Amino acid sequence: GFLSGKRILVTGVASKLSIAYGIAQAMHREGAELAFTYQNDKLKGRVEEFAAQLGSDIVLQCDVAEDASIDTMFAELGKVWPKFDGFVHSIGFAPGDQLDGDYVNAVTREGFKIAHDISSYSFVAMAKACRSMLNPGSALLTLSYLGAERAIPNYNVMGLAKASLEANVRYMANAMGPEGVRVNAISAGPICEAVTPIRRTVTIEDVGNSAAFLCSDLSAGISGEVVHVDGGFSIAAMN
Amino acid sequence: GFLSGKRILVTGVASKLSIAYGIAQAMHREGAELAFTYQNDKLKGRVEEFAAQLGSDIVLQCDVAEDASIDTMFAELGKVWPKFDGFVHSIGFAPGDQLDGDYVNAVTREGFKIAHDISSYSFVAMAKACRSMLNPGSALLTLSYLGAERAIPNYNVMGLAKASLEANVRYMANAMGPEGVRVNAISAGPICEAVTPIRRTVTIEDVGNSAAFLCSDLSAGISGEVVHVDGGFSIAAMN
Amino acid sequence: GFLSGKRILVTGVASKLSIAYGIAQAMHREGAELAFTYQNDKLKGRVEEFAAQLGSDIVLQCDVAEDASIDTMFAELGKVWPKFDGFVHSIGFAPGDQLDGDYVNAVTREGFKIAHDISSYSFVAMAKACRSMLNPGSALLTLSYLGAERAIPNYNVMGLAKASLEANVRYMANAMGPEGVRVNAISAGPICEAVTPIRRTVTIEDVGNSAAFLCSDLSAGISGEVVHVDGGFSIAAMN
Amino acid sequence: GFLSGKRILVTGVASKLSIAYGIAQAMHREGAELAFTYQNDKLKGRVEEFAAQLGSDIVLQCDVAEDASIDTMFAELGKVWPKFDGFVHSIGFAPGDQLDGDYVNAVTREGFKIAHDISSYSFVAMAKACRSMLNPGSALLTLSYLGAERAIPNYNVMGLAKASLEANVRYMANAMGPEGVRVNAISAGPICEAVTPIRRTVTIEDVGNSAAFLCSDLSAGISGEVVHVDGGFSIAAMN
Ligand SMILES: NC(=O)C1=CN([C@@H]2O[C@H](COP(=O)(O)OP(=O)(O)OC[C@H]3O[C@@H](n4cnc5c(N)ncnc54)[C@H](O)[C@@H]3O)[C@@H](O)[C@H]2O)C=CC1
Ligand SMILES: NC(=O)C1=CN([C@@H]2O[C@H](COP(=O)(O)OP(=O)(O)OC[C@H]3O[C@@H](n4cnc5c(N)ncnc54)[C@H](O)[C@@H]3O)[C@@H](O)[C@H]2O)C=CC1
Ligand SMILES: NC(=O)C1=CN([C@@H]2O[C@H](COP(=O)(O)OP(=O)(O)OC[C@H]3O[C@@H](n4cnc5c(N)ncnc54)[C@H](O)[C@@H]3O)[C@@H](O)[C@H]2O)C=CC1
Ligand SMILES: NC(=O)C1=CN([C@@H]2O[C@H](COP(=O)(O)OP(=O)(O)OC[C@H]3O[C@@H](n4cnc5c(N)ncnc54)[C@H](O)[C@@H]3O)[C@@H](O)[C@H]2O)C=CC1
Ligand SMILES: CCCCCCc1cc(=O)c(Oc2ccccc2C)cn1C
Ligand SMILES: CCCCCCc1cc(=O)c(Oc2ccccc2C)cn1C
Ligand SMILES: CCCCCCc1cc(=O)c(Oc2ccccc2C)cn1C
Ligand SMILES: CCCCCCc1cc(=O)c(Oc2ccccc2C)cn1C
Repeated sequence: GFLSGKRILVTGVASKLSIAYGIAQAMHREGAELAFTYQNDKLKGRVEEFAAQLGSDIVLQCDVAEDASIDTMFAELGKVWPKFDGFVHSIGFAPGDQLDGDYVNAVTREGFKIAHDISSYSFVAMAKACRSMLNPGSALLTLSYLGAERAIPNYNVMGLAKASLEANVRYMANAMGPEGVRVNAISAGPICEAVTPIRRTVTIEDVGNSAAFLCSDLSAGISGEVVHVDGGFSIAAMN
Repeated sequence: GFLSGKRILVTGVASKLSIAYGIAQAMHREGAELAFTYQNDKLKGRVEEFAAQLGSDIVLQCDVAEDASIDTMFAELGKVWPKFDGFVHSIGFAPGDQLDGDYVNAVTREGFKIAHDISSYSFVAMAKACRSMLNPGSALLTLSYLGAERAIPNYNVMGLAKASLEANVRYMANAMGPEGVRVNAISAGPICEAVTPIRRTVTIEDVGNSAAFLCSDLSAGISGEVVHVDGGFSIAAMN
Repeated sequence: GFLSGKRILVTGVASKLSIAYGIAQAMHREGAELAFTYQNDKLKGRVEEFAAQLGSDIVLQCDVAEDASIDTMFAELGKVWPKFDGFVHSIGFAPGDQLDGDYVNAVTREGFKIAHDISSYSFVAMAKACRSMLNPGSALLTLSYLGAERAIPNYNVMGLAKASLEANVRYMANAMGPEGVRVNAISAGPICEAVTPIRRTVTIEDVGNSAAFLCSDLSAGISGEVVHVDGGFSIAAMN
Repeated sequence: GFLSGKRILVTGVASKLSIAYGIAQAMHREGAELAFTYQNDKLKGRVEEFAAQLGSDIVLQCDVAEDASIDTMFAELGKVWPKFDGFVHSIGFAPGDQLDGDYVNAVTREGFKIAHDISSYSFVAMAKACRSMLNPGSALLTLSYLGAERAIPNYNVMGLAKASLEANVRYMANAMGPEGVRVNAISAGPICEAVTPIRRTVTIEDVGNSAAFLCSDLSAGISGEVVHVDGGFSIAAMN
């Protein structure tokens, strides 16, 4: 398939419902060899069994809050994949008290800090830590949401963190392009269907197929882009 | 390949250099059955020989200046493809005097009219004329340029026509989405490489592979989008 | 006030409810000297009355469909205002059949042509005809709408004409900036409330006050810009 | 003039070259009553002098790194201004090592944290601390830069902090609009010329005059907006 001969690392698999799960299935179907990370002890077993279902046995701990954890993870990866062809960053977090009610009342310096650290900074923390490992032709991908560009109730400081993330995508695409790395995002629709042009919510399958494309040599002409995979929702008003 | 079982009509093939040529080759490689149009008597033979190289013998006249020509073309197409799965609109024109020097001095009411008529209106003229022929799952694609969103010297009234075209993409995606049709554009880089993140100009191959994706079921979650296939050029400043 | 010393031509005053009326009041309040145009002979008496209220006796017929009508009006205006400091373009039209129902069903070649010609081309047609009459520090302003940027039901081909208009603002700003002319648009909110951040619809006073600003030397740093005067409607989602 | 009756707090006046100085002059000229903050004790004497020139005796220490410093300053401001009509946030910082060389090489977790905290979070930290002191009709303003929207060499992690800042403008406008507060940004040009439409770099006077407008009731229709006061630089390409 169109990912044959690519080696891609997939973060963010927590359940069958995760966007990363959908991506990993589409990529496996298209011929990629996959590696997986897991945040913590709680998730390890689930990520192991998914990885085995998709023919992989590279399953490594990584908590992106910690530089040491990211560096250890990539050193472990290096033992099986001394070089590889990019990674999927499918990692977001804000403390729960951030995501309820009026934005100005809910946001705090600490909730802002963590939101941006885990949802935006970690994408470039990963890229720094594996830069010398990426083959020419490599592609990095992260996941954003319309909250980066619109004020959405309750999404609150997560929209600011997604705006920072989308800027990260541009700054990374520019920094890494000369070494043959591309960096993009998918702004996914929520996983309001009567006002979506395609008249349905997007699935992790739709997102997974767009992700596979954006990490493959098919998308060689695309870098620094935030592609809306939301069924046209963001381009409509008042349906 | 990922277009197997799709029937796609390709406009705009004038030479081996055309973007439509690149698209048609990528689509053929991915398994599509193709049909081609040609503007006029001058181009017919070239388009015939390309179509035969790619295993097609559906080659039909269409001048998008004329409603009758578009309607005749689709009636002819209907004899071999009573239904089909969308089309590639790769058609642009402005009179040559429009594209030289200061924009305000060069533009005229007539040059504006023709620019917008041929570069923007014809995309929806086609969609009107074949609406009842499109299978669910169909996808229409047109080609735009950064001139739609930036003032570029000499591109002049063609930037206004491309802005109209990109709006057309949104309005069409919204109108046709409920019948299972998607409508997108690729904003292609020029066919300034030191300030492009990927450090090279895009080719008709890059554009062709993005086009094949956007007309396939892989891109089911994408509609109303203008995807930049320009190597990240539009997202950079001052390199 | 902040338009003292400035001579501005105001098009498109058709009634007390016109946006151009709110604009003309705001500019007169800030001490601009004003002239007015009117489209045809049914509006003549009433624009004369509006102009007199604003201490102006300069009221000239102009149909922006015709190059000869624009040249004549500017030739007349030159008899009183050999030079002047810009104009407000508050002119929009599409045929009524364009603006109701499914976009792809309603739009026609002729309706697209007339919508783009009157609502977009006319702005640059006016610039062309008065370019040599403009002082250093002049400012041109037109009015646009969110339908340039999103698919809105019924607005249909106006949203394309508006997108062409906003690109016209950029190309015009770029062309004329070197000789000391700025060019901007207001994207005005409809003249609903519960999802607009300011929780009220904008008024012609709101718009007029922004228009006065954009035509005055207070906005000397702003050119080629589309300013949204819509109470924040466009930057909100899902309220 | 058009800020008569308004009480506005101005942060970030550090020298006569500061953007906040150009803003404070423009607002004082238009009859606003002003208060000022300063970051630490080296700036104190000189902000006192600038304030006196502008007929103000209200000059309060505030380090926006600390929640306690913001609360104290607003508690002090309340002794003279139990209510007031908004503030200008003209505060930006990243550590010096963040702003030179390859973005992915320079950025660190701590430099990202400090850049977002001081240049983005502080704008909403101030809003939080004075929300109950604001009159109906109040207006908040911050300063951003094109690096929010494009990858600019060296600006590096500031471009992420700025993108977060502009999203903060939208979320804040959306949250506070219902209680009668507007929130906007200026995206200012660098304070080069040959590709800017107006063919000159913008000045703190240009910026100040736009800031005065955005804080006055003349801009009652504008909220959650990023206004580009960069002479049209951002809307041009390839001059
Ligand atoms: N669910 C949706 O509707 C949409 C989600 N997104 C984004 O898609 C991405 C994935 O989301 P989902 O798959 O929906 O939810 P999820 O909860 O299934 O995935 C989130 C993942 O982030 C991981 N994570 C959190 N903090 C981490 C840390 N410190 N170190 C390592 N991993 C960490 C979790 O372990 C989990 O695997 C996120 O960036 C989210 O913002 C974007 C658009 C819409
Ligand atoms: N060449 C480039 O750098 C870029 C081109 N584009 C766009 O890509 C599209 C294709 O361009 P190219 O392949 O470069 O040039 P081309 O000249 O090879 O293709 C233009 C095609 O338009 C056709 N055409 C013109 N008027 C027509 C009419 N009345 N009826 C039917 N067909 C008509 C011509 O026959 C020709 O096949 C155009 O929309 C162009 O604006 C977009 C970005 C960059
Ligand atoms: N009303 C609204 O909610 C919004 C209106 N707009 C735009 O504001 C502008 C003014 O609109 P309105 O003040 O609402 O309505 P209006 O009907 O008062 O003004 C339209 C004006 O255009 C003139 N016009 C039309 N064809 C003309 C021609 N051939 N030659 C010369 N003048 C011609 C009419 O005589 C009239 O003065 C238009 O461009 C419109 O698209 C923008 C955003 C929202
Ligand atoms: N200079 C330029 O070309 C442009 C500047 N900007 C933005 O305009 C704003 C003002 O910048 P400038 O006037 O050029 O330089 P500046 O150096 O005069 O002003 C920066 C101000 O931020 C203050 N500040 C920094 N950390 C602070 C803290 N912890 N607490 C309180 N105050 C703190 C400094 O004391 C100073 O008053 C910044 O947000 C900057 O990013 C935007 C576009 C272009
Ligand atoms: C219908 C209106 C609101 C739409 C929200 C869509 C959406 C966006 C996301 O980023 C997301 O992920 C997170 C969000 C916060 C914290 C952690 C994560 C992983 C989940 N969801 C569901
Ligand atoms: C390097 C600065 C300028 C970049 C221009 C790129 C570019 C854009 C196009 O739309 C294009 O097509 C046309 C343009 C006008 C008329 C007819 C057609 C088919 C060709 N080219 C080459
Ligand atoms: C759902 C649709 C909401 C649109 C409301 C805003 C709106 C936008 C406009 O450009 C407008 O002007 C015209 C429009 C068409 C033809 C002629 C003119 C003068 C009026 N109105 C009301
Ligand atoms: C190629 C780079 C061009 C950038 C020039 C415009 C520019 C943008 C800014 O935000 C700025 O302010 C700061 C920037 C960093 C840290 C602290 C401050 C206060 C200064 N300058 C000059």
